[PDB]
Amino acid sequence: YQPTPEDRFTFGLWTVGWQGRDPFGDATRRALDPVESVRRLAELGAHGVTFHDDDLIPFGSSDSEREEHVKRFRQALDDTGMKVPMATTNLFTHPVFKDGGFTANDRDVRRYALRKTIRNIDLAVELGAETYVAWGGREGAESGGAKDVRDALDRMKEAFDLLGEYVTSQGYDIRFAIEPKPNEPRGDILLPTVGHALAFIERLERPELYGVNPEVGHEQMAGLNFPHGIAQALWAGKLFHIDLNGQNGIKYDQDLRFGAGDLRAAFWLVDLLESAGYSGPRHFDFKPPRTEDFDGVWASAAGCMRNYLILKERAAAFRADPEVQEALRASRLDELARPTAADGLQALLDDRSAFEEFDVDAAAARGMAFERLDQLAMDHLLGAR
Amino acid sequence: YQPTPEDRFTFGLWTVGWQGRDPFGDATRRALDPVESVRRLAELGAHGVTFHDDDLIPFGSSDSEREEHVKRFRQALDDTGMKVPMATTNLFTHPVFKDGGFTANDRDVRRYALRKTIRNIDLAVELGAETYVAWGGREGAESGGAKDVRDALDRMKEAFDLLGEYVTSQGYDIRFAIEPKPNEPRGDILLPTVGHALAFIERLERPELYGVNPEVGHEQMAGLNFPHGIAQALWAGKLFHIDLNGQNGIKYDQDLRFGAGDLRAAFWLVDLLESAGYSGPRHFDFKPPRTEDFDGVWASAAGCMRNYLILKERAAAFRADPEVQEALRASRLDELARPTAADGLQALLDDRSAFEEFDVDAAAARGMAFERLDQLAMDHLLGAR
Amino acid sequence: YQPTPEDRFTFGLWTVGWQGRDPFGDATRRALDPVESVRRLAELGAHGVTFHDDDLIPFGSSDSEREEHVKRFRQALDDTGMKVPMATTNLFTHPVFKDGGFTANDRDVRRYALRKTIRNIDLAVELGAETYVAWGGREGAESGGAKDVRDALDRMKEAFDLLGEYVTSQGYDIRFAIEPKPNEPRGDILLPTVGHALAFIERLERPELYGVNPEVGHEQMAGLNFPHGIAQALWAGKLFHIDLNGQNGIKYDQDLRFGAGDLRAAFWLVDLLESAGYSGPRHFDFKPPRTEDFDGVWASAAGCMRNYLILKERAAAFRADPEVQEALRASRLDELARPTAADGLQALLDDRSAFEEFDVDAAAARGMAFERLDQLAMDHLLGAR
Amino acid sequence: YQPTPEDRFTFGLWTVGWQGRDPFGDATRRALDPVESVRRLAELGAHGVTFHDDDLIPFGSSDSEREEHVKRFRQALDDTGMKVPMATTNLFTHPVFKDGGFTANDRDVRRYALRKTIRNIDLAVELGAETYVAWGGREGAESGGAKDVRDALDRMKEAFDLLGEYVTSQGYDIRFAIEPKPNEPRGDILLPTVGHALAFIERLERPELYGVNPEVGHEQMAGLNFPHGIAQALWAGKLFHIDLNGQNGIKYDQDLRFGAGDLRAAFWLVDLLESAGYSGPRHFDFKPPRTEDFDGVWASAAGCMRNYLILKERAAAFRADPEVQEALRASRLDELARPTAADGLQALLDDRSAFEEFDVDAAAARGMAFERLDQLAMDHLLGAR
Ligand SMILES: [Mg+2]
Ligand SMILES: [Mg+2]
Ligand SMILES: [Mg+2]
Ligand SMILES: [Mg+2]
Ligand SMILES: [Mg+2]
Ligand SMILES: [Mg+2]
Ligand SMILES: [Mg+2]
Ligand SMILES: [Mg+2]
Repeated sequence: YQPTPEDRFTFGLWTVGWQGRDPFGDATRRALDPVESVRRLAELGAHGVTFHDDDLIPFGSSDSEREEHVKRFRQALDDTGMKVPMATTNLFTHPVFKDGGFTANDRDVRRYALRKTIRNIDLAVELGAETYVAWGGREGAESGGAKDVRDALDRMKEAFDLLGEYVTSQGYDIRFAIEPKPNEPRGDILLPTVGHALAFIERLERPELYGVNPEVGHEQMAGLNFPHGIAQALWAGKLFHIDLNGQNGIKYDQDLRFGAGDLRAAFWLVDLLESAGYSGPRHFDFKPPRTEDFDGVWASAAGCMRNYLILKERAAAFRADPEVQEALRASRLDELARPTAADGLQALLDDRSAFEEFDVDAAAARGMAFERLDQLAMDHLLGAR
Repeated sequence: YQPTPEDRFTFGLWTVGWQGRDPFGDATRRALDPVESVRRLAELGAHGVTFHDDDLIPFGSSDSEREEHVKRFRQALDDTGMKVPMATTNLFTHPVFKDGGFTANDRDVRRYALRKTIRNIDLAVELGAETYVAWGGREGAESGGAKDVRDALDRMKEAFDLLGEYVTSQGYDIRFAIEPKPNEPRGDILLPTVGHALAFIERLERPELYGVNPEVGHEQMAGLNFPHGIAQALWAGKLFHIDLNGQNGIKYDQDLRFGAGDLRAAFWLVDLLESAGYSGPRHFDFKPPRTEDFDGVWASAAGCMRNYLILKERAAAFRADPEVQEALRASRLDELARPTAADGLQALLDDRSAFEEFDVDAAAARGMAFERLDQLAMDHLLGAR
Repeated sequence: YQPTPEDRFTFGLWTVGWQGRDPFGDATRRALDPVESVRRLAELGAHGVTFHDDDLIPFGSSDSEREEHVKRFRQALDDTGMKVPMATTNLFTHPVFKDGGFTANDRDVRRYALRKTIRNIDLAVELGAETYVAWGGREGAESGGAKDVRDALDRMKEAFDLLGEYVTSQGYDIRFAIEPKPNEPRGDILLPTVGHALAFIERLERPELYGVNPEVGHEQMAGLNFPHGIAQALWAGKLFHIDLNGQNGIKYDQDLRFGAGDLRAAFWLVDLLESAGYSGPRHFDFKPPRTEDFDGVWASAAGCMRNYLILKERAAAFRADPEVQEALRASRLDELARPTAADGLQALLDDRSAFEEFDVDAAAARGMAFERLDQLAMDHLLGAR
Repeated sequence: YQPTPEDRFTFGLWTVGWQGRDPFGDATRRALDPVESVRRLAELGAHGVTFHDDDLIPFGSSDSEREEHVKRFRQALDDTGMKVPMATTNLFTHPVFKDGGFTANDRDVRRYALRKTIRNIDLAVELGAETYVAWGGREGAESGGAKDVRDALDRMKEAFDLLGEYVTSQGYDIRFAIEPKPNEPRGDILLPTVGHALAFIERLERPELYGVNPEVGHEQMAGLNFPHGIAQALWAGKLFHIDLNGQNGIKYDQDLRFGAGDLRAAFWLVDLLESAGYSGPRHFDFKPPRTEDFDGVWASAAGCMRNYLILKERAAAFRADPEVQEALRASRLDELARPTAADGLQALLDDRSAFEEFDVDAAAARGMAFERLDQLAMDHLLGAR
């Protein structure tokens, strides 16, 4: 189960680089040089890396210092063959963003948030990124009167419309992906799920430039079914990127390595991504637990990739099993893919077999055979077939 | 705090009519005649009632029996002045719907679900309803292989498109509202939140005919902020109807009377509905607990209305308080309503006060004053002002 | 992975016998004769069955009817070799129990609850049960003023003390197990977790007669770690019985077949039960989904047993792997089992290596190696070793 | 609603002193001198303050530096009349505690945790504290194999037994209180609820020295009813201390000011504490949101006290209302306080009115009148009576 760069596995600098500070504890690991992270991830078989502006260039850097941080980074990419497919903006760490970036109540903060973002879009294009992610982690409230949500959505639309006007006028080939999260670090965060983000995009001036970047753990922080939400994003044609990790239920954002947390949900996610032909990066947004030293960091990163490849094998074996194919027919998944009324409305109204002469008790008695199908799926996952 | 029919309070027949059967227990109350419910609700000050087809006309009724059930019901409305502003379809109780109505795997069940719905749309128009609600309580799954969600969303779109073609061709003045719920009675339900429903509507052939009917308790079953979701529905212009009740956190659907459960969330909800000028029905989808006899049923229904009117008074007093108006300015809610960059993109890029000469430390030091504002809101809610 | 009666797998009559009624739907399956359930479970390889009084003898039965229901049941046990290791009382379905049994506000209901329980204890002993389970599903409240919880705990202690006096005076060899659940069907249920039940038992007059009967899904309805709670019950010497099923997070009680829901939690549960030498019944309290016909009922029951046996194999292979044994030493699980200060308090206070000369930075730098250990556990679960 | 020191309101140094660092953001406020916090809290009407060792004496301090930090602190207490009723140990911030203090896998860390605790017990007694709190925030795991929970509970019992031997041998008048929390910062924390802590205490060598210190938000992080858990702690005689704050459901630990979050739960909590005659400190463990400057810190602290005093007034008015007293009788709260069978077991078995001649249908028809009682409680809370 060895990864190659053809598997398109990517990692954020901030993931293996997390020093282990949490709300109740200081750092347990020293800071990593981005150049060292690129080299070590390349040896594990990764395809590329991602960054926030402030991961790569320390906040407050002069233009000369900025030049040389980028230069060192580019040499490591050239020296390893690593790519940069996605970048994003840090609009959450600095105290100026304590009430938000794009939807801060103070207007001068909102303008500064836009200028900080635009500067990093230029850098992202220079490094070859095709997707630009926005996670509005500070957009929200802890109390009800602090934020008029209709005015805040006006300001959020204004910001994303201006970013779309900028990339159009510059002739850039980059698209935007909005990353939803329901809460943490704000009491409630605006656009809290995949659904809310998809609905918001349809109100932007150029909806074709915007999609979603869902995260496993974030939808599970609201108790939702992550493969179901991904399926709705694919159905809408909006799955531009994806963040993979693990989460144990409704609690703080754990960011466990992928495959930990809800294992069966990870199986059904890989089944869906591979069956639908998703061709974007398989990005890991995770934190090696602060119990670990650096050997444990690289073991945890390797585990992300290994677990994806094991689940891919088991999902492919499940769908290729003739006995599974007949079970799917037994449960009428073939009929679910057929139109309800391709004959049209008038024919449906005139069809007495659809109502007047429909035998409801005979139809109700038909078992769905879902439990036998699910145990076949369980046997394949566990390698008991 | 006495309600009048001008307050537009409405109740479902199935609410005060719930006999008290739950998953572990038999009924504790006898069945109510719909005519008796109309009379008793009118004396409490309600504006109108709502129904599923199967609440009004017992399943399997002949056409003659159907005539006389409707006739009796219409006489009670004439005898009381009660209105019928909303109706909906029961596509969840009968065993034939055990895998769904519009997205059942069996195609013949899907056609029957459509015909059962269309028959009740005709009746709803006859009785004067302006909104037709769809709650797809059986659309979903308990296991991952049972339901291909992309095919299911194709079938859900096909059904709603056909219903829109029917109402257009008949010349009906009625609109549709989709009611989301995250789970129960299925393990996961399709379109689980307000956001997912709003995004789905934008893919229908005639999006102007469809809005949402959110329920307090349903969004709280996913831990979400209900006033925030309502604000996004209002921002999109899609709040066609609303279901009011109470819920104590993430657990089974409690359907407590409105004002029970999360009291502060109810306060901020009433503040939002009244400030935005929502003019639709204030509908209660609740269940009097099965501990109660019939005197307790009517006390619980009266409590729904009383709590709305108390919160309306306290929310209006909060917004009219000069000291609250100055606190809102102190927290810069006025600046949140102002455009970020009405000067346009080029001016923003050329504005050195937005980046090169922006003092981030001076801006970060400004307190938001949110806690004083929230304690003023708490004092108003409790009548300590 | 074929079960034999030596595996001690047991099932409640109410599990495979569930007709499929849920809060929003009527039954989808006909009622099963208890005699037929005993025969079919014996052919699947079960060890025995369990019952509530009202599963076996319909409520309101005459003494003659009661005789003949028991006689038929005993003949099926003799004809199959099936055992009855546990029984319990139905104090939740009948409307008289709408505010509780042992803690109902009405005193005459509490006395009736005790007499109904005592009558079934006699029958349980006659049939050879060694454990008597109490699930107080109606003991609780939906609102704060309805139930003074200190008075309710007085009444709960009084009831269990009287049941202990009865079994002592009769000379019965049976023990009691309290089954906790946090909510549903009451808004909150008294003694909501394993911990609350264990603490309550220590206040009874004869604590040695009482233990717990925890259920997988019930502790997960509060977001808790089920193997952790079982470990505390074993540590206290109070795990008298256990209920196995599956649950997908914090929501209504799903009662999925064992192994569904949180698969990794099921793995760590089987590891713990087998390592600690638990020798009681492996009881399944589950509901075949109402989508299924009777063939699906027996497939779901068979799946319960199969999944336990697969996880048992993988857990045993994990603990027997020499590379896992060295990883456990690398993470210092051996040191966790060693006393902190067998040298005593005075020696600890005099030990300068424990404080004055302890190198905290050298100790803090030691990685725990937990992630490599957990990936070895994941590889064993999936059969990638 | 002005507090006086007779109201026994207390605050931790770490509460108003929180600088605003969260997992995604740097500090927004400068550090407070403990002397300044004592002075400002005294002017607001507080009774006293609490501390962790590391709040008062920076980690790594020399014995001379330690002397002078304590001396300055004692002068501020003398200069204000403020008391110190509780103290506790920081066993969670330093990296050495990344796998726990008392249950760390490394034995040398466990010994150091005990010595760090004992040193602060001496200081607490010197300052007059009557309660010593233990919050084992790092005791737990993120993965299943990292922690054998039975060995960990052995080590936890060993630590608390040694602390009890120390205070006994020194002749100290101080008692211990264990503070439970279900998760955060570990994936699962040992002793996760009030119930688990109460059960654990009964296994210690000297159970009379140990009680619980429950926190509002912590029990709500598991979806539990906080007044119910407090009632069980009072029933067991173990409520030695209490932590008051607010929490909005199941998510990260918010530590909102008291009265925010679940307002009705706060009302029923104050009703219970005042009715049972709880005479310990009313301690606030809260964090002023990082949106606030120092004026907002003191406004948030003042709000904690104000909300307690408003709820106390409304709860007292509720219990003193003659119409509420008759509603309580209507719902048979008087009968719940009466013994079920003071006549004893034999009389109960011989009482035909308890079973053979009990009219179950007449009893089942009696309404409980809980909804009218709860609306009277709602009217009193809102000041609509
Ligand atoms: Mg995350
Ligand atoms: Mg992410
Ligand atoms: Mg509901
Ligand atoms: Mg509803
Ligand atoms: Mg259950
Ligand atoms: Mg059970
Ligand atoms: Mg807390
Ligand atoms: Mg605390």
